[PDB]
Amino acid sequence: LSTEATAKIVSEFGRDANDTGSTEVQVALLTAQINHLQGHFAEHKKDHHSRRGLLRMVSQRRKLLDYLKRKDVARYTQLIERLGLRR
Amino acid sequence: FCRFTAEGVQEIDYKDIATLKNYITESGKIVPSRITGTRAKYQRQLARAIKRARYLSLLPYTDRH
Amino acid sequence: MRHYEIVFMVHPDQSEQVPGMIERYTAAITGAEGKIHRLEDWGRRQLAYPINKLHKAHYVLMNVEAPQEVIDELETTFRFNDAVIRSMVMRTKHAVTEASPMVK
Amino acid sequence: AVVKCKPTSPGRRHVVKVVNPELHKGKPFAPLLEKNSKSGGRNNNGRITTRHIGGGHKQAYRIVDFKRNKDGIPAVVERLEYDPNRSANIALVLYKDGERRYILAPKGLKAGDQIQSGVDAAIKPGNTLPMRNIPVGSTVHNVEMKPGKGGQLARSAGTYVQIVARDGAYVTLRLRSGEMRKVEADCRATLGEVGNAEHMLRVLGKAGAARWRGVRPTVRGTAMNPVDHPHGGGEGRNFGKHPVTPWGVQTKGKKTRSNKRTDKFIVRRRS
Amino acid sequence: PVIKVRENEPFDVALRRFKRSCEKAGVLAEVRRREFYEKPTTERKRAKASAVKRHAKKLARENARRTRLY
Amino acid sequence: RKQVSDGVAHIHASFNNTIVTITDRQGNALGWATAGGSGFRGSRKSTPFAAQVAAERCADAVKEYGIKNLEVMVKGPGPGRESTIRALNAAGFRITNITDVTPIPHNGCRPPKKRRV
RNA sequence: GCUUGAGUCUCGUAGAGGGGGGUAGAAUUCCAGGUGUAGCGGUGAAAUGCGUAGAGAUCUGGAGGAAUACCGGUGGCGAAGGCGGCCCCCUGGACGAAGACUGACGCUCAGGUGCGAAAGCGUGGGGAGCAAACAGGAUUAGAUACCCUGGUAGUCCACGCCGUAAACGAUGUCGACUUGGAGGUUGUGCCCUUGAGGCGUGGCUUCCGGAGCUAACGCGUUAAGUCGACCGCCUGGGGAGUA
RNA sequence: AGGAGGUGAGGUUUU
Ligand SMILES: [Mg+2]
Ligand SMILES: [Mg+2]
Ligand SMILES: [Mg+2]
Ligand SMILES: [Mg+2]
Ligand SMILES: [Mg+2]
Ligand SMILES: [Mg+2]
Ligand SMILES: [Mg+2]
Ligand SMILES: [Mg+2]
Ligand SMILES: [Mg+2]
Ligand SMILES: [Mg+2]
Ligand SMILES: [Mg+2]
Ligand SMILES: [Mg+2]
Ligand SMILES: [Mg+2]
Ligand SMILES: [Mg+2]
Ligand SMILES: [Mg+2]
Ligand SMILES: [Mg+2]
Ligand SMILES: [Mg+2]
Ligand SMILES: [Mg+2]
Ligand SMILES: [Mg+2]
Ligand SMILES: [Mg+2]
Ligand SMILES: [Mg+2]
Ligand SMILES: [Mg+2]
Ligand SMILES: [Mg+2]
Ligand SMILES: [Mg+2]
Ligand SMILES: [Mg+2]
Ligand SMILES: [Mg+2]
Ligand SMILES: [Mg+2]
Ligand SMILES: [Mg+2]
Ligand SMILES: [Mg+2]
Repeated sequence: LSTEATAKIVSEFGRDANDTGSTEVQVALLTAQINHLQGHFAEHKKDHHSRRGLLRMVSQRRKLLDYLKRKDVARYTQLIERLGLRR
Repeated sequence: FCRFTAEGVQEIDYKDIATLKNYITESGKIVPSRITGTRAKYQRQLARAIKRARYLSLLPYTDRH
Repeated sequence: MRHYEIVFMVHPDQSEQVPGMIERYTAAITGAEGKIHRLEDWGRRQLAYPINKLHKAHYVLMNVEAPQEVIDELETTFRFNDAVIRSMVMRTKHAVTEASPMVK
Repeated sequence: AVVKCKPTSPGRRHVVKVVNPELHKGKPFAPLLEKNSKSGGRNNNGRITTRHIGGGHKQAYRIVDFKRNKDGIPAVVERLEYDPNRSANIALVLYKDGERRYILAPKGLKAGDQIQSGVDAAIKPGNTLPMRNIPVGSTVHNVEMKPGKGGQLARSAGTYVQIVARDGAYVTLRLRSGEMRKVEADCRATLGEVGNAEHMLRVLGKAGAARWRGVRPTVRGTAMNPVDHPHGGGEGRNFGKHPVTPWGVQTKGKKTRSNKRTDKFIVRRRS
Repeated sequence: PVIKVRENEPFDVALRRFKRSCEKAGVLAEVRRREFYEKPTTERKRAKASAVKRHAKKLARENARRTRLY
Repeated sequence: RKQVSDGVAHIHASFNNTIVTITDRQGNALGWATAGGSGFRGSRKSTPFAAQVAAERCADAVKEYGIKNLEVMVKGPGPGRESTIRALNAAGFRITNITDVTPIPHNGCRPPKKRRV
């Protein structure tokens, strides 16, 4: 992912624009990467070697979302509403 | 008995024919690293540059043509 | 931007238009807001193996800071042009302006 | 685009359709439309000359520019349409001045693309220019045997012709049948393949889809009588003779070409 | 392996130089390899067997010098 | 009957035969000889002696062309690789160049399978 | 509540990692020709076969397919299967020195899902070489084989299906600890680098061996040693991984 | 002592 894009996401989701390790920041980065690779996997359908990384990112995002939902539901709902997710 | 390590170079350029002709033989092949004492990290770059030079006709493939 | 290096050969009979080719290419690059860091014409030199039944060709080397689209456009132009024998483009990590070890 | 139908009734189990959603679901261009009446294989004397032809569905002849003589003027494609008179589809093309024409639709063409004819045009699919400027190894269609006459070669749904060599004023081609031929280098040729390359995957599933196009049933010679066909006769099934067309000429492997003014142009027969 | 004789150069010397150049280039080995088809299965097994035999023989030669036999 | 001085000797050797061809520099062959045709047949044509006999016969056949300086182009892993050149040198020819033109492909085509004798 | 597990970011490294698109050469085959004649090829020895209709040999031009000689190395990458000419685009993963942040977010996994050598199937192409099936010639008491002469499907491409291998390290995944020696590869921190040098710190990997374990062979800091969590599997050989 | 090139009845059963 682009360094400028990562910096923009960190500034948008974090507090001091330097934590860059919060659950919301990680989920946003994973979602952005998945959405960017959506167009890559819509053409190269025989790229399972890179699709495994996408699946790993999906699993990591799901685990982070479950942890956020278990810890603070208020932040989880706001994050999913902002990112357009459904669960 | 390596030479690029002593020279402290970072990359290899295919345009250095004066030194590519030393690492290639008369038949046009690339000698193994065990004869010249070359390190593998620079040998891979040497082979990659020699192939590009052969593509660009700076160096030949064999002595037939 | 992204650093590229382009080395292309041209027929000896068409060695009077190498400056025109260079001018057109650099005009396109400047219109695309690219940068040129090195430009050399090696001359009508001998080849290692014959290509299309000839033994001499004139080489041109150019290091560019051109974007992606114009590089592909120049590749298509080289492919369409019959005067140029072949061309090689390589994505370089850093632009270099040191003189070629064969310009001497 | 290739979709199999459901076996809801006998007659759709083996039916496969080629559905293209990019076509024009409307009416064609009336100024380019004209009348085309069916005959049925009968010439001016009223006797059948080509069998298995008769009936079908009423059609209209969409005129199409096979010459592409509008040199220099660029143009824009508007929409794709279905032509019952040929396997391929048609593209409506509007020039800058305002003239509208019908052209054959290449593979890589969509509504909104730009085409340009003439020698000065660039190398992109749909463009037309003489082969003297076309490079070697390219695939073309609407090849013309004589300059200015009009495209005649590779006008089908998915055919193309490769340009193998160009010596002097002649250009060597490789046709869709594998045959080589010499064509005058001044003959224009549209670039790229043709659109409906998936037209050969379509099947009919019933005799109705074949008779809708004007193909009458075919009767084999063995089922006929010796008067009607040489294969007629026999208490049961008998074919004790070499296969022969109804007019005495053998068909299995016998050559039927007797042209001598085109052997100079022909270089290698198809195999 | 273009071998060109020189002025007043004998024939046996030129023939021996040509043979040595051919042996160094290694064309007989290549043509003998290409006479048949070696499966990747066989090539890997042969390479590993040769490497382990070389390593074992060098180790034995090095370690057999510490004991006498006379 | 034409007179040419600078000649070429192409040698095509194998594990079963050896062919010698005397030609010009442009490729137009002048004469040829083979061990199988030079009396020896079967297992006797694989010996280098048969190759040198064939070379001598080829030299005697091309002597009418009047060739003085000769180059050699060898191709094929055969025992006659040296015997043919020795015979050519002993036949009074002048060996001005020796070259090997053995074709070794760059893993182009699959070779035939291995023999299970 | 905490950072020691895990994870994120800044800076770089190597890599036949994956997909798509192009390009270059060697070589085999074929075609059109030039020189030139009696053999070529093959086998243990022969023969079938190819050849005076000019073969095979040598030169030029062209056509098309597949794979990329050396480098290439118990070398590298990937979860496995598996990946090798060169160039471009997209993309995954690992590691290394400094830093910044969440504060167990951690491990395993029945069912389930995905990938998955080669062979095989369908659709549409292509088909240079090799080659099952097949034909002929040999050996043999017989040879439906081993050898030779030809050669189809296949091998290749695009989309799907099958989901099988001695798919092996015959060793399930993750974690903590326990004497070592030779190297290889890939980074980094210092010391007059004072020329390829010396010391230390990480990752992966090859070999030999100590205690220990094992029926033995052998494993042996990358365990088959010392322990925890989870899953899968076996309970005599045949029948049978069959009905 | 290190590296490279090959290399064996062509087949011939049972007890
Ligand atoms: Mg009207
Ligand atoms: Mg009519
Ligand atoms: Mg009919
Ligand atoms: Mg019709
Ligand atoms: Mg019919
Ligand atoms: Mg009647
Ligand atoms: Mg009759
Ligand atoms: Mg009756
Ligand atoms: Mg009957
Ligand atoms: Mg009968
Ligand atoms: Mg053989
Ligand atoms: Mg790769
Ligand atoms: Mg990367
Ligand atoms: Mg399961
Ligand atoms: Mg397969
Ligand atoms: Mg198939
Ligand atoms: Mg066979
Ligand atoms: Mg038989
Ligand atoms: Mg199994
Ligand atoms: Mg293994
Ligand atoms: Mg198992
Ligand atoms: Mg797991
Ligand atoms: Mg462990
Ligand atoms: Mg690994
Ligand atoms: Mg051990
Ligand atoms: Mg045990
Ligand atoms: Mg039991
Ligand atoms: Mg079963
Ligand atoms: Mg018995």
